[PDB]
Amino acid sequence: ERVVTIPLRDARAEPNHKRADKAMILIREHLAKHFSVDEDAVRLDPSINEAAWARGRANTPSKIRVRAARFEEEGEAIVEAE
Amino acid sequence: GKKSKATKKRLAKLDNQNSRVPAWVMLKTDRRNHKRRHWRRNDTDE
Amino acid sequence: TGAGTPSQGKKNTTTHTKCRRCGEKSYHTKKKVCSSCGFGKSAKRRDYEWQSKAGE
Amino acid sequence: TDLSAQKRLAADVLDVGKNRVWFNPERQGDIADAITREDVRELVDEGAIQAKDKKGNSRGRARERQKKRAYGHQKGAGSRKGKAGARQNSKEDWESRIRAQRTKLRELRDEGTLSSSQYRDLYDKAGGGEFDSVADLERYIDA
Amino acid sequence: SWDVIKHPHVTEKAMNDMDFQNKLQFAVDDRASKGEVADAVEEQYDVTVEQVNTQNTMDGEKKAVVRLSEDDDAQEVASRI
RNA sequence: UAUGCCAGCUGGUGGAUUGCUCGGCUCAGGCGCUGAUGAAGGACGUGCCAAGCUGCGAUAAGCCAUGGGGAGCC
RNA sequence: GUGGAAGUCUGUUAGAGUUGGUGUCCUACAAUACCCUCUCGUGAUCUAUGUGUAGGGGUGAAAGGCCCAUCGAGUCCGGCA
RNA sequence: GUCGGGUGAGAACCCCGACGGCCUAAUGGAUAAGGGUUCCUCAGCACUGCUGAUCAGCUGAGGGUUAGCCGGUCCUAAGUC
RNA sequence: AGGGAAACGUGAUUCAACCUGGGGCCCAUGAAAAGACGAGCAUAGUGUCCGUACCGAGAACCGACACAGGUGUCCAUGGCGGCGAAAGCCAAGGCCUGUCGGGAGCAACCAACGUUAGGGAAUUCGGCAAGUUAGUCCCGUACCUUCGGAAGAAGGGAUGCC
RNA sequence: UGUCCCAACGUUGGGCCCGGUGAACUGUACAUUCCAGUGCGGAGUCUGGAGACACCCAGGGGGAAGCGAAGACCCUAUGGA
Ligand SMILES: [Cl-]
Ligand SMILES: [Cl-]
Ligand SMILES: [Mg+2]
Ligand SMILES: [Mg+2]
Ligand SMILES: [Mg+2]
Ligand SMILES: [Mg+2]
Ligand SMILES: [Mg+2]
Ligand SMILES: [Mg+2]
Ligand SMILES: [Mg+2]
Ligand SMILES: [Mg+2]
Ligand SMILES: [Mg+2]
Ligand SMILES: [Mg+2]
Ligand SMILES: [Mg+2]
Ligand SMILES: [Mg+2]
Ligand code: NA
Ligand code: NA
Ligand code: NA
Ligand code: NA
Ligand code: NA
Ligand code: NA
Ligand code: NA
Ligand code: NA
Ligand code: NA
Ligand code: NA
Ligand code: NA
Ligand code: NA
Ligand SMILES: [Sr+2]
Ligand SMILES: [Sr+2]
Ligand SMILES: [Sr+2]
Ligand SMILES: [Sr+2]
Ligand SMILES: [Sr+2]
Ligand SMILES: [Sr+2]
Ligand SMILES: [Sr+2]
Ligand SMILES: [Sr+2]
Ligand SMILES: [Sr+2]
Ligand SMILES: [Sr+2]
Ligand SMILES: [Sr+2]
Ligand SMILES: [Sr+2]
Ligand SMILES: [Sr+2]
Ligand SMILES: [Sr+2]
Ligand SMILES: [Sr+2]
Ligand SMILES: [Sr+2]
Ligand SMILES: [Sr+2]
Ligand SMILES: [Sr+2]
Ligand SMILES: [Sr+2]
Ligand SMILES: [Sr+2]
Ligand SMILES: [Sr+2]
Ligand SMILES: [Sr+2]
Ligand SMILES: [Sr+2]
Ligand SMILES: [Sr+2]
Ligand SMILES: [Sr+2]
Ligand SMILES: [Sr+2]
Ligand SMILES: [Sr+2]
Ligand SMILES: [Sr+2]
Ligand SMILES: [Sr+2]
Repeated sequence: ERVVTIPLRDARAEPNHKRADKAMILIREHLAKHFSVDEDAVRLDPSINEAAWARGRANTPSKIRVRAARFEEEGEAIVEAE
Repeated sequence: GKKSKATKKRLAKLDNQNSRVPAWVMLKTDRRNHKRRHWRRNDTDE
Repeated sequence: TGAGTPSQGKKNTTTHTKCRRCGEKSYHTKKKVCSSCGFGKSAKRRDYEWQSKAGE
Repeated sequence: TDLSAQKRLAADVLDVGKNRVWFNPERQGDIADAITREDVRELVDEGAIQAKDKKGNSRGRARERQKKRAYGHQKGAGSRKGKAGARQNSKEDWESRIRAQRTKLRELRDEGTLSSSQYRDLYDKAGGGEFDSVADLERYIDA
Repeated sequence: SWDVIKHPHVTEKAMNDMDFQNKLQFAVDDRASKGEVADAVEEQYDVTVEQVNTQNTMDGEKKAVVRLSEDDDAQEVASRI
């Protein structure tokens, strides 16, 4: 378990009206990588969803501090806002 | 629309004819309802 | 307005209906005349020699 | 589990739009067994099924504007969109004025201040649009 | 000569009408009137008919909803057939 | 030696071919009117389960009589 | 000043229509469609249903227009191989 | 649309919640014509569905339309027999 | 009575519906019939027959289709806005089915579209396309004219908030 | 005033790669062509040379006198209207 700061500047690569969506993806990929786990095993707590969609589908925050934990036999992660 | 009593009887009959060939008729004849109609795909008379 | 597809949408009038006399859906409910058997027009049944080849 | 039918019954029993009925997430199983309307009312009392509140537009910002305007503000040239006669109907305004002038003249007469003949002269002049307002009429009466 | 009563119409909705409203439901000849349905029912089960509502069904038949008097008991009537 | 060409082998696909015929086509002989005593035709019903065909008509794949027939039938 | 006329004006009110883009489409969403622009919008107005006029005949403020995707003579079958 | 969750052998698109959105003469409510059971329930996914499908206007089986006072029914219109 | 968890209001303005009047127009004159009223009251009995589901449309209708087309009526008084049944935003209500998704800062090229220095129609058959102007108030307004008009001519100024 | 000088950068949807779904047009045969010539005088296929290792992706369309339609022009028919 640790606190990490995820940069979401790469969402700008996707069309503007769909940034929120790409954000939620970048977040899952970042945790999967930095916690050495499969993306399928990463669980994003709704708190994170709401943070990214706060300004609608086109206005994503440039970064987001997220608190994630790693455990269990198969290896999974649980993440949330902070 | 407004259906008369007679129109209604005919519509009902058509609905009944729209059933399947009973399973036993299958065994007995040892192996289709050629008149199977659909309300949308088809058009009834009148 | 085209005579084709767009003009087909206006068609919701009932004309030809099941005929009391012959059972065909040819009784014109506006004319009250069957185009198939002649009901409403003649006591005799509608018939014509041109409904078949001349020598048959 | 599929609760769309239950949503329809709930909207009816709660007398609200389907979009406002709320089903407790932790009780999908019980709501799913709800077959009858009675089963629905039962769950309603249990609070497992509730009706979200409907909104009403706030009129606060409108009320402030109404005040400023009733006080004569926020109606400068830059705030008008309609033609003058559209902002105030002229025939309608004349009806207001002429009636007020005739009521005035009618009161002065029964009161004794005006003789039926002085009243006539003024009444006919009012009808000819001689006075801009009641005050204008009074000012004239005072010679 | 066609008969008035064809057979009891037995369905969930029919039973409710029987347990809760003292009503019996019948499939009847569609040429029969409400009055002819009342008479026939009284003569067949020796009961007193109070009201009869009819409906020409999408099965090509006529359904009748016969309410008996408080003197009779639908549940018990239908239960003897 | 990949992509691939030609012929064949095993297996498909397809339904030709051969064989078969409850259907046709044509000829010949016999026969020949029905209906208000409501015909022909149609509609809707009618079966334990019954959608189609056939039959039948609220007595609804059937009722009665006489003769035939026969240990099966629905 | 009053009054409120008008085959009157503005108007994507409803509603009717369609100047240009020679835009989009052109094995289409569509055998006549889509978008913007554009015209009419109290009248010779628009519109629903009912009803009448039938083929060398209708109907036509006339374009040989229209009479069920068909018209300088409809459609079907027959004449007919 | 997205995040969680539900059901299921199987879930991007079947259901719940949250967050995010779309429609305001309509993408809402009642209806005429026309359609004809498409309505409701249960069980299903070979068929139909611009992908998938546990879903459905699809398949199987049942069920559903209750009137003295709402229509028809009555009257007559252009006009028809 | 009913309904509501509860309270279970009182006044006012503007007033669709509905009611009732006044005026004007016609080389145009705006149905008929059944029926009803006229013509009281009690109690009782009778009131049969047919329709009744559902869709009513970017999937239930017509268009071969779950077709961006076509298809009548009433909801024309929900809030802000403003002249407004206009735009834009928002309720009630409906929907995420104008139903395939995943991925590449996602190249060329195409469809829609934003911004372009200086020049300013040189482009082109042609200013085609795009743009310029714009609402409201004040000032002011030519030729011509059938005296109606031309006219919003043109041109000039103003516009928020407190 | 990006119509133009003279084009640039950006936005959204496609285009490209991946999963699933999955047509049509067209097809005498052969076919890697190019330059000349020849030929019914407008040849990928004949002749002479030149060039040419096979396969695949993307592209804009030079050629196949490309595909689509038994030329709507013209003439001819002891044709039609
Ligand atoms: Cl009705
Ligand atoms: Cl008055
Ligand atoms: Mg059924
Ligand atoms: Mg289900
Ligand atoms: Mg005036
Ligand atoms: Mg009834
Ligand atoms: Mg008409
Ligand atoms: Mg669709
Ligand atoms: Mg520039
Ligand atoms: Mg030039
Ligand atoms: Mg222009
Ligand atoms: Mg030719
Ligand atoms: Mg010629
Ligand atoms: Mg000639
Ligand atoms: Na149909
Ligand atoms: Na029955
Ligand atoms: Na004979
Ligand atoms: Na059968
Ligand atoms: Na005057
Ligand atoms: Na145009
Ligand atoms: Na002719
Ligand atoms: Na308003
Ligand atoms: Na889908
Ligand atoms: Na430009
Ligand atoms: Na080419
Ligand atoms: Na000709
Ligand atoms: Sr259809
Ligand atoms: Sr026209
Ligand atoms: Sr159209
Ligand atoms: Sr019509
Ligand atoms: Sr006749
Ligand atoms: Sr004859
Ligand atoms: Sr049934
Ligand atoms: Sr006008
Ligand atoms: Sr106008
Ligand atoms: Sr043009
Ligand atoms: Sr344009
Ligand atoms: Sr075209
Ligand atoms: Sr007006
Ligand atoms: Sr035509
Ligand atoms: Sr012929
Ligand atoms: Sr399967
Ligand atoms: Sr349904
Ligand atoms: Sr008033
Ligand atoms: Sr209803
Ligand atoms: Sr509706
Ligand atoms: Sr539509
Ligand atoms: Sr809402
Ligand atoms: Sr789908
Ligand atoms: Sr800028
Ligand atoms: Sr020029
Ligand atoms: Sr020039
Ligand atoms: Sr100015
Ligand atoms: Sr050679
Ligand atoms: Sr290409």
